[PDB]
Amino acid sequence: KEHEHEQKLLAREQELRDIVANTNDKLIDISMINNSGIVIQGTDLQEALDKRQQEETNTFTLLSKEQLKKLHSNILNEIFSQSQVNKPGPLTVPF
Amino acid sequence: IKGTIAFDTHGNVIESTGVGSQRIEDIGDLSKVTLDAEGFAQVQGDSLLVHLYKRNDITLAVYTSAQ
Amino acid sequence: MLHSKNVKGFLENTLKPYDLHSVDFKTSSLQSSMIITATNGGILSYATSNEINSVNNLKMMSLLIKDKWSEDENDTEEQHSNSCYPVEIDSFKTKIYTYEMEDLHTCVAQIPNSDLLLLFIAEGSFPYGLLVIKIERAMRELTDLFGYKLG
Amino acid sequence: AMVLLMGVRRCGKSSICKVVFHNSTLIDLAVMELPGQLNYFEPSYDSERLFKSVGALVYVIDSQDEYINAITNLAMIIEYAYKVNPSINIEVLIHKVDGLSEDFKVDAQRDIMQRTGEELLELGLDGVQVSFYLTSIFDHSIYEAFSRIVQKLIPELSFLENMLDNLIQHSKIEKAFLFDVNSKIYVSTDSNPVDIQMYEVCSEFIDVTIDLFDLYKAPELQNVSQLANGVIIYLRQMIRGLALVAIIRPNGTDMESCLTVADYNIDIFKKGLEDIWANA
Ligand SMILES: Nc1nc2c(ncn2[C@@H]2O[C@H](COP(=O)(O)OP(=O)(O)O)[C@@H](O)[C@H]2O)c(=O)[nH]1
Repeated sequence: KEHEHEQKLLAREQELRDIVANTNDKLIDISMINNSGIVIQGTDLQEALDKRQQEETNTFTLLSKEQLKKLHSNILNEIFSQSQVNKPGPLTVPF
Repeated sequence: IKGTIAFDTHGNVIESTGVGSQRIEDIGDLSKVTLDAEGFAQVQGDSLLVHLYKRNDITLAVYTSAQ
Repeated sequence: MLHSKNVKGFLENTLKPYDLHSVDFKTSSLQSSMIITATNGGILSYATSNEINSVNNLKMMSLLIKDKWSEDENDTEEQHSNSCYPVEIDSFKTKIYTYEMEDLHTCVAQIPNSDLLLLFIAEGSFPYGLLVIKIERAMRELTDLFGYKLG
Repeated sequence: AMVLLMGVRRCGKSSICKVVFHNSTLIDLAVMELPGQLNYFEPSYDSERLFKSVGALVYVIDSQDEYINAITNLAMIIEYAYKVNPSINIEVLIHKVDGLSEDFKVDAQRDIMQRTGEELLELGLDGVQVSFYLTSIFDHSIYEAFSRIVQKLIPELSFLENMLDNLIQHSKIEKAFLFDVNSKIYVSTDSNPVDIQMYEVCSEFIDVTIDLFDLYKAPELQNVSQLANGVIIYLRQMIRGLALVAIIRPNGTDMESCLTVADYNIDIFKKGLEDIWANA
């Protein structure tokens, strides 16, 4: 039965070394914070271009006004209306 | 009307609806299309008619079926 | 001085999503909305749409965003960048920078003539233009915090 | 891992217990004191299970009184303790050494060691190693002695040493101790030497934490104490009664950035410590 305990101790040694390696792999230094490179400038068009690059000529040919003029203004107004945020009071209090 | 795409002079999407929700990559092309004094334009591509309106430096593109 | 409750309410209100009615276009809420410092990048105030681990991760993300923003604020070359949206409200000039953090859209804007920053983080499906409009209209209502410096 | 305290009457066992454990395997359990007077030991008086249930036997010798008879009694105890169980670690504390010189202390420890070795040679015991610690209540010595005794009864010592060394190497930590909330018996540290002054700083930090928390109760212990030179002292409660106190140096960096990276690293370390059942 002690040989089974020896095998259990070997498995425990492997498990503890795996635990040490796992908790060693998540250590982040300040050099990793300063030079991470994760925070990169991204635009919608560049994100779409990267999506098409990972997934994978002048298509457009040059040839109502009231409806489009109404809908564009209404969409802009509905965008600007929900962005209006009213504070619940003063932000800075005096003495 | 099949969908709408709202983007400023930088071309960043403000809204993407309909087929235009999956047709973003043409925006970089559509920045090279001239407009008129009123801002209205009708450009045909991929068997679709795109109506462009530029107001306050924001171009809105509306997709309509050619047929 | 400062008031944490009113700033907390403001940051919670800036987590409100958009529900357009003329065009059926529902948008999710922002992942986080916070106000940080322009010197060390730590969290002054914060708010989440939906505990200690997420707070530490948000502090790390704020530090990373300020670390990326510090070099951008001190660089004058390639100033005509497509991701920069410098707006001037009430004769106060500022620069707004957008960034992609893997699957997250992070928009930061320095509060003009002050040592503070406002940061909005949303999911990858969130449009950048709506974020720019959101942060512009948020900075429009923050006139009381203008000219505030750390002691 | 229950440790048994043994010694002559009026040697100080109760006082040591009161000072340390009053102010399972790893927690400061209710230890067993055993007043052993000079007598003839009864052969196998149902004491085999008792000494088989003791992880490590601790003997207390008063340095003020004569101790040759005490060493003889200790050898008599070891004579059956090692026979019953060949895996018991044997510990001897030379207690009440506050009013002695350094040369006298070293000579007394050498004399005690030589006498114990000669008596064990006479009794024929071989392969036994008895450790000796100069302890006193009025200083840090008893805490360090119990720290070594407890460390001898944790089988995961080297893995905790590696975990703390990796945590220190990646957080600019000067010195990190894994204390227990009671008895101030530090369980693990790094490969750096245990400085006495830093140990006392961390222990009195534990005391300040617990007292200030107990002053305001009835509504996870965390502490950041920053000094004038930027050196910070950090406390975070680990699983069960364990807690982590780290002296971290800024090295001319941002205080809040260092605090954030230390918090993230220590939370990762606690998540790793959750997997191993080192608690309790
Ligand atoms: N000066 C000094 N006196 C000690 C120390 N430890 C114990 N004593 C003395 O020992 C007495 C207590 O012994 P006690 O614990 O009751 O003995 P026990 O009941 O046999 O364990 C006290 O009166 C102390 O004066 C020590 O470290 N320094």
